[PDB]
Amino acid sequence: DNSPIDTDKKYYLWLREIFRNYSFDITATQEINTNCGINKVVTWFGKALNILNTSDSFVEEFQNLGAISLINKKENLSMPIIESYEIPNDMLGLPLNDLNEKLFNIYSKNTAYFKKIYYNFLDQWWTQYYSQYFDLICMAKRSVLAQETLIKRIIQKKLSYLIGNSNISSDNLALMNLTTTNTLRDISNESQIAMNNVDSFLNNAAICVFESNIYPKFISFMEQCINNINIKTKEFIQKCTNINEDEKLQLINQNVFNSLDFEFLNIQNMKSLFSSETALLIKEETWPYELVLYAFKEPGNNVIGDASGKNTSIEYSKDIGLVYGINSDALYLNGSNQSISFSNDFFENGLTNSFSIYFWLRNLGKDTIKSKLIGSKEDNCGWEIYFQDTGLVFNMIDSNGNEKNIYLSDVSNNSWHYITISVDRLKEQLLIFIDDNLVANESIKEILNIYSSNIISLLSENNPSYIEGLTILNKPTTSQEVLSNYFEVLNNSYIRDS
Amino acid sequence: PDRFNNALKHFYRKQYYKIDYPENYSINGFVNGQINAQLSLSDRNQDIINKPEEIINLLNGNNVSLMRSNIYGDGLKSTVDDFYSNYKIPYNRA
Amino acid sequence: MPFVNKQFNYKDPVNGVDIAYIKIPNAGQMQPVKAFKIHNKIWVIPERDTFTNPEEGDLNPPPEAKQVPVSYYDSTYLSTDNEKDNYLKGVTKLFERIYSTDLGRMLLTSIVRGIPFWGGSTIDTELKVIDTNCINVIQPDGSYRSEELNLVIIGPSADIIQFECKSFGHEVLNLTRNGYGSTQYIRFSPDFTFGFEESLEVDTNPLLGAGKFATDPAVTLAHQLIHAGHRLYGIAINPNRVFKVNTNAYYEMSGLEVSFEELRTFGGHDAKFIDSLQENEFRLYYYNKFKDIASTLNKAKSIVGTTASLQYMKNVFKEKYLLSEDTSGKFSVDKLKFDKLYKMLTEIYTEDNFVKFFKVLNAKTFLNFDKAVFKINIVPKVNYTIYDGFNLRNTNLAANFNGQNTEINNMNFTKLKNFTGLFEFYKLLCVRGILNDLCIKVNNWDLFFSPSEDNFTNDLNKGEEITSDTNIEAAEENISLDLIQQYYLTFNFDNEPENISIENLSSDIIGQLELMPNIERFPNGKKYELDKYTMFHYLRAQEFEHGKSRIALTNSVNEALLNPSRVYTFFSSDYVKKVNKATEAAMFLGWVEQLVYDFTDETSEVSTTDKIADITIIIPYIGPALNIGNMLYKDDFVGALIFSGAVILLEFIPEIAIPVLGTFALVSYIANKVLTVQTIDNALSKRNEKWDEVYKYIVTNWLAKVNTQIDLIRKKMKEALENQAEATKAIINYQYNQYTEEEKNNINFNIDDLSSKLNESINKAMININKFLNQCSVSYLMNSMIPYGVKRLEDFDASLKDALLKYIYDNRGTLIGQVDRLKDKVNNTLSTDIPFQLSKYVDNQRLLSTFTEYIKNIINTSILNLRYESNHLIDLSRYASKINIGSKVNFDPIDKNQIQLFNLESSKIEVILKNAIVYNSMYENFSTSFWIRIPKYFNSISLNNEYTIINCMENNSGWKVSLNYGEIIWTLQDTQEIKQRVVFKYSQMINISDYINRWIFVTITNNRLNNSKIYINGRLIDQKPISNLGNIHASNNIMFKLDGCRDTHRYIWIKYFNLFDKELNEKEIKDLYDNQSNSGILKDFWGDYLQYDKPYYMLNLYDPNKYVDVNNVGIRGYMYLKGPRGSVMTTNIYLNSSLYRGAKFIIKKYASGNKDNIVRNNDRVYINVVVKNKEYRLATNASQAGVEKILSALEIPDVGNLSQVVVMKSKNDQGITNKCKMNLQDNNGNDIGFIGFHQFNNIAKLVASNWYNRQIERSSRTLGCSWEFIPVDDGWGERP
Amino acid sequence: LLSINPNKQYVQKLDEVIISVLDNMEKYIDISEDNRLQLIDNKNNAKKMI
Ligand SMILES: [Ca+2]
Ligand SMILES: [Zn+2]
Repeated sequence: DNSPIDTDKKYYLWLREIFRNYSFDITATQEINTNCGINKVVTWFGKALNILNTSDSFVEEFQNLGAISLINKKENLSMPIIESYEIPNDMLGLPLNDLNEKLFNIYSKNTAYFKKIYYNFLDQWWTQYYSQYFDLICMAKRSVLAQETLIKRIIQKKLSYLIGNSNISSDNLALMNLTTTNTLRDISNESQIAMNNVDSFLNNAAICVFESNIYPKFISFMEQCINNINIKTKEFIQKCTNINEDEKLQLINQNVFNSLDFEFLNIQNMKSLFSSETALLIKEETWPYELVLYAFKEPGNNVIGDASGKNTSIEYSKDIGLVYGINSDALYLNGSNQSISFSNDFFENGLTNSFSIYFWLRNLGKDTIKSKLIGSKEDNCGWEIYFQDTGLVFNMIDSNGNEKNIYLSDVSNNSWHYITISVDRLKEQLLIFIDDNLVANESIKEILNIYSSNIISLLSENNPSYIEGLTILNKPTTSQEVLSNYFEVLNNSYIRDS
Repeated sequence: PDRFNNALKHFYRKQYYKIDYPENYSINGFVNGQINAQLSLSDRNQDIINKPEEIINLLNGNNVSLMRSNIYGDGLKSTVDDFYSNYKIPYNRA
Repeated sequence: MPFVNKQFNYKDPVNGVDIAYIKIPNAGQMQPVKAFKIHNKIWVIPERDTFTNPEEGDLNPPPEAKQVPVSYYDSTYLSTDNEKDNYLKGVTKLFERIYSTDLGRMLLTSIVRGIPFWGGSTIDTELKVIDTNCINVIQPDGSYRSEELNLVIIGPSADIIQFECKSFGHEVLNLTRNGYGSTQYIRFSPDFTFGFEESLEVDTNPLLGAGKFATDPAVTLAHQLIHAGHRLYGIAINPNRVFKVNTNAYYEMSGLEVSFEELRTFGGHDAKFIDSLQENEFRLYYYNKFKDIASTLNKAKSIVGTTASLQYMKNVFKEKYLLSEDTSGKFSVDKLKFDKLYKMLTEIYTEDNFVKFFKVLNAKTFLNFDKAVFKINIVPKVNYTIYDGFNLRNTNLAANFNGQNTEINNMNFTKLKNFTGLFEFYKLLCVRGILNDLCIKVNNWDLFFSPSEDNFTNDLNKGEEITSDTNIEAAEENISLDLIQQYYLTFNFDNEPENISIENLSSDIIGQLELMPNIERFPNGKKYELDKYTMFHYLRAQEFEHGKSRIALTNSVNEALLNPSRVYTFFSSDYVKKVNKATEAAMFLGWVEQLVYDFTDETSEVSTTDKIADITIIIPYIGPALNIGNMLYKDDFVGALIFSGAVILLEFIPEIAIPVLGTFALVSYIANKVLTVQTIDNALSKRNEKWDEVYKYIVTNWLAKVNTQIDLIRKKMKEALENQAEATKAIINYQYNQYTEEEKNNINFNIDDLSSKLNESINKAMININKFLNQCSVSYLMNSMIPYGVKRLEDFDASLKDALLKYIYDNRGTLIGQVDRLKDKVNNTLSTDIPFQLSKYVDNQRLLSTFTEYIKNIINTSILNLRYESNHLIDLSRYASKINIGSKVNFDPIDKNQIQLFNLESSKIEVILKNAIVYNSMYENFSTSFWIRIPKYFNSISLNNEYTIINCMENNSGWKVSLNYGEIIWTLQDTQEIKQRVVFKYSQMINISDYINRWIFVTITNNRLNNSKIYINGRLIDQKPISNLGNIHASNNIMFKLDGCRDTHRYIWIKYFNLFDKELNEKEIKDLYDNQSNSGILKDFWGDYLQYDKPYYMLNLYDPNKYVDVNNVGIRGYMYLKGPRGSVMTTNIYLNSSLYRGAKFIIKKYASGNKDNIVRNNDRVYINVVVKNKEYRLATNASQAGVEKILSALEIPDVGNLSQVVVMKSKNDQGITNKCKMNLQDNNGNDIGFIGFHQFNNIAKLVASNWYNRQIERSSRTLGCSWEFIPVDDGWGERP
Repeated sequence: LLSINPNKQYVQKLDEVIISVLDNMEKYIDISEDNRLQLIDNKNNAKKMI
């Protein structure tokens, strides 16, 4: 019922809420207790595919009925045809030592045979059962794409319309267009999280079906099998002519099978099936690192680079020096002519993306005067960290002029400090940590579009300093992660001075 | 693709993208890798032949058709017939 | 070094010195009592105090009950010479317990030198003692001697548990508030204590006992000694300064009396109830009092009524008040010295801090009211000791404060009858015709503390004048154990004031006690008419009276309140239907199991929300449990919280009143540049303070008005949870008693075991509830309170900016050349915000302390923690079980926690478990973890032979760990011989094993309602259902030994064995796995510490089938990866890739700063290469073209300037954890890169390449720079 | 801080160390019988601390 969208500000407020809500809907999961453990369930799965959808809740109905309730063909198993068990009639009169070591051979053949049977059951599981969960995975993934498409079309129509007829300034439209593009990427990244969710959920389910449904049929088949074998082997040993009664009892005992001889279930192996080279490559290509700064000294050369595996380009003064920091070589910026710059399309930010910045910094603190250290700014938007007074200032400003300007006290003591900054658009929360403490926790609901350049510039004007382990992430950081980063890096076996 | 990668026709409807050498693709592979490569959709996507393995007809109580949906086969040959029932797991290893 | 150096016995005859009949000051005639001087200036009179105040001399209960929550009256108590002898000994023991702590040692010394000032003189040239500060000590010869004293401990008055400081007054002077001080009489008893409820510690102590806990009497005495300390130094806060509360509303207390003095004494959060403005007022008040005492001393020219010298006396008081004395002898008070002293007396000596020292359970706030009274005896050491109090070291009593749990420790605590009646003081809350009125009485101390707004005063709206001089108050740092240590190490323990000869006072010493203000008894049974069921109703509806009838749970609050047999539950209707059903005997146990599961399930429920900032989790059942907010579904509660924030939890919305802040006015200095610039800087400094002041203020209003509401809600949720357990138990117990003797006989049903299980479930639930409620309270601070402060602060910054700029411009003449730089300073400073950091204003919120609690939680769940320390293998758990070590047990000399058990009767280890921890239960969950290394099975005799290694079986019931060919096995057995086994299988026909002869991490967890689970290297392997198992009763001991193994040469390695009292989850198991892997030391292939001077065969993790070889020795030759490895076998037993094929590496010390032959992470080393049994040096010439530097093996003398030094790195690996890295460096410190390999033609040559150093850590699983070092080991043993 | 090893530059966890002071000559740290630390003349007597 609202008045139509006219300002660019109104478009942003709209687009952001469109994005947050989409994220909340699509990434929804609930952890449940199952036969085989705790599984992280995709909440919308039933409403998407019409599966266990006749309830008012798919989640509780799935907790009730179990993993096998999601697929249409429940009993596909075929007990395999075996090779029946006969002990040769030529061993009936053998002497102990030879009888003994010949049954040892039969023992191994048997336990190997058990393993074969299990394999056969695993193959049937894959072919008959997993095939159906993979169908569910694909359809669920298609559902996510279908939904994503609906969203993007909704966004595209609104943008297309404002551009079509509205008084919004030409170059404001321009920014809107660039910014929306970044938001559409943010929406794919969110879609991707959801498609990973359905993969874990459904893979776990399929594995639970093997433990709960297939495996026990195997165990049934195997105790019938070793019960038989046990019989034939006892009957055989009694019929042995050339050994005595004390020998028979020790022999029957040596050769008897029990359930443990065939309990092959290894749940970690079940899980490791789905870790392929591809699954790994995808992890490394899609992880949160947008920048990971490394540095080291080659003979006659200082090396600086980015390990994120992203598109980051690095440009830096030729004479920048390196010095051992906390865990590695640190960059020395003299404050006068030296600068370094990192280029990634992600760095421009936008309306809807989240990110974290962290690094170690030691500043030989002199002046109180406000000076650029590091930031990304264009057309007076984006973020900057300044040296000021004895501390830092974190500045954040949007295209409408709304600002965060936050003083972090006492950071230039000429001691190393671990700076962590976290920007979370889903929770609308800014978090700033110094070392192991949380120095600022703020709402950023009032900050809208921070689109900046694709370049982050490390200047360190007027304040010679050391910078180490600079990192940019496309996700927010929690307090547990900060503590873990901080302390893990800190014990490398080195003792430190004040 | 790591799962049933010879059956994908059933699990997936493919949408094709043009690859130009060497602007999209060179001796190092896709420019900007397999994820972020910028490839144009092929105008051929609309020419793709669609022949469903089966069609799911969803009617209402009055026996009239609400929707007709397509399921596609994997392309592979079938049966015939059941392998697991008639396969004997070898006891002797040679 | 004891405080009381004589051990008195009450029947000891009077000596006239430390044992005498004495007269204390009194209004009229007083009958002499027998007293004991336990220390200089400190006496004990073991008598019920009817003498102090002849007015109240009768020990009977009063006509009208006192308005306290707990009281006890026995007139005969302490009428016997035996009870007197026990009082004396108990009090003495408590003094000793206090003294044995750093904090207590100071306090006791402070009290002794705290001699009451000599203010008796009406002529200021003379110094005289004040009479009521003395006693008369009657000698054997009938004469009395007058003697001055600081402290007397006397027995309680009619109310046995009411303890207080009493002292005598002066016609005019207030001796407790004027800094003079007065002799302190404390009514105390060591023969009773209070019970209380505690839900908070479950975070760190998940096993915390059920029901009431007992206050450690040492805390109680210390509390009074602190008051005494204030009163002796004349700094006590006026008793008419009280924290007023709002009593008018139906949910508010009818009344509560608590004083600023008490708040000050409690410490912790209670003391933060007093705002800065007032805390300042006091400090200044007593500082001036101190200054007055200085001027009284300065004008005193002679002494009277003693043989001691004015010199000595003036010095006594110089040392009491910390006076500064100039060259002339004049006294003054240094604000610095005083601040330090007043701080120690009021912020260091606090109940809160004593608790930190005693390590006992204690109420965190006075708002956690004593619920009960208990008879105790602390004199016997088997009961209570000086060091441990009730929680006795090396026993069950040392864990989870069990020593103070009244039910677990029940022999030490006897429940008396609270003289304060049932609903003695209450309010009456009535819902209206939801059929006529249903009214319930609510205990006064079950209602809400709502502080009056006139409690928080601030000057925030008062402006200031900034000045060239104006200067900055310091940070005012929080109190911490290390600050206390600062005071401690600077404290002077040498000089106690002498006990001087003083002129004899009159036979009777005339005086009366200081008058206490008369307090209005608050109103009783106020009635309230309400339209809606309240929280108090919802909670009351959860209660029942015991009886023979069967109760049923209902989801209708109305029903429950109307019928004695109906108890309200917030559990699902499914739970209701199930718990109510009449259950056949044959299904009874399975029924109970289901109920216990459902209970645990519903109370453990946690919904996570990703929508909002400060609240991560929500416990949804709080809504229907307390009727929080309103409406129906718990989905409404989750919804309303997400939407409206934490405010929906509050009973009342607190007023936070923050005014327009007082602006700054700057004094101008004409033509003075330096002064003008200082004034500008000062205004900016004071601005930073304005921010800190406003933040302190809000934090203070939040602790009092909000965090107290949440603390109540929390206490009530535990009450709710306990009620639900009682109800469910009562219904189950009714069902059992319906059975025939024969039916019962076939059902082993232990209600105490079931109770124990439900109490653990309630604890898990409270852990979550606690976290949820903490986040809620804090969220309300961050979001609903702080922002009002930040708005007032930004408006202040704006005004100051305008003022400061105006000041700069008006002064542009003086300030010329500096005008621009000053504008910038002002505009830049005042355009920032100073962020609120909660960790700055309160103790519990630091980030690290969250991780700290998690570590505590796992350590406090360890009932056996078996480590090698000093020279012995012992139990590091608080139970301190005994360990018996066989003669043939072998300990690895390099790491002595590595234990080798051979197959011999003598090679064994036996743990004798304390009874409290021997497992006997149907329902109790438990876990075990340990590392083991199992030699390859070489011989067919090992086939189908299962042998035990860790045994906890007793008469075929218990658990055990056993091994077999390629198996690790866990067995569970109940007393009916029903068993469950769960196994980890590993093959010996494998190229290279993650397991065979390698250290493995084993974890087994047992959930009696569900499953038995086995983990390997942190990962879940197999699980089996155990819920069909009945009672399991395990062994009184644990036997580590090889039992039944037919391989005579067999043995095992084992280390780091633990037993836990819960079911470990996936997270805890992984963290355990990681923590114990010792990531700071490099490992060899087998899992042992990597070592110097030990030859190793090499393996590259990228291509395990390859081994290292040397083409040619020398600089023109190279090393490469060769293959295939070939195989080793014994038919039917093992088939493996040969591990001993290759060239051997030896790691030599280069930079090593000690001699222990262990290779630590980041050690700088040389690597030697063994080729045809000769040693060479691993080196390269890094000058060769290309980034991959080809490694060579060189003559050790010929290495010259080549790159040799190698930096050793230790990395984490999955299912191995053996990853080793080597970073090669030249002699200038430069990096030549990690050692790895590269293809040259078809040869794979060992290379140092900086391409590795450009890579992130774990990339794929396939590195090329990750290595394994394989030493020859008896457990593998092929032919080299 | 001094190390038994001339080549050792940086101090690490578990290193063995000799503490020295410059007053007039170089004085090295020893432990007395009262467990009170004192500066002495002779590097040989110096106690090696972890
Ligand atoms: Ca009732
Ligand atoms: Zn008190």
